[PDB]
Amino acid sequence: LKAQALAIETEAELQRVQKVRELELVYARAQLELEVSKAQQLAEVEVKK
Amino acid sequence: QSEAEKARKELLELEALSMAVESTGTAKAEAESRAEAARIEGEGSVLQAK
Repeated sequence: LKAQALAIETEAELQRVQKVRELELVYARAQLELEVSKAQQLAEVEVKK
Repeated sequence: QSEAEKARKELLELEALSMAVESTGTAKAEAESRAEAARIEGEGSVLQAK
């Protein structure tokens, strides 16, 4: 019976952690895109100066 | 005293049987009550988990 209750709570926890880490990955990718845009535009205006 | 010991042997056999019955009944009753409480708690824990 302890095995069955562990199976239920494990399945719920793993679905939660999967959804959380998926959206965290998407938002970290968007932060990466904004960061590299910042770096290349400041580098370009430095080179032109 | 020899005749008294001849009958006292059978008295001690019957007392051995009675002590066996009493001891195994007490232990069986307590253990089965604990197992029943544990089974109800386990099924309740399954439902709580869901």
